[PDB]
Amino acid sequence: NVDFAKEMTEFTKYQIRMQSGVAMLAQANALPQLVLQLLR
Amino acid sequence: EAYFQNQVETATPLEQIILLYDKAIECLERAIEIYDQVNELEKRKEFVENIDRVYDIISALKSFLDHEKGKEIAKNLDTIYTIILNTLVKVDKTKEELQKILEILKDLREAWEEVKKKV
Repeated sequence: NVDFAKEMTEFTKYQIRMQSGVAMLAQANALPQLVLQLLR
Repeated sequence: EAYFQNQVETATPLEQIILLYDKAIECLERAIEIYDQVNELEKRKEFVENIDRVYDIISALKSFLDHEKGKEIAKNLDTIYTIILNTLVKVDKTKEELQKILEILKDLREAWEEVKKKV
């Protein structure tokens, strides 16, 4: 499993590097107050 | 190093995602550092606090996933986060497991960073 995730990541990091624009739509949707709380 | 929480209000949406990784990696590093010391009362308190934060952050990052426009990046991300989340709640999770999570979070954070400097 974590080995699986690990294998994924070796690929996925390339997806992000290579599809920047979609990486951002994917992930950069943070609500600012949540981030502030998680960063205490 | 500057207090992370203080950087939110000068952070782009992408810098906010990285700050969350930075924090998750720092907490995960601490939990690994004290994993063997958990027979001390305080060290076990600290350890669980830190696994909880790593969980809370990783579960936040999953909840921010846009599956509509995120496409396959979204789906893979969701898949990696779910494995992390599922490991982190294991009763019998091991030091090495946490190390590999740490390795993943760092590889992913560096990706995010590469995207940052292209922007």
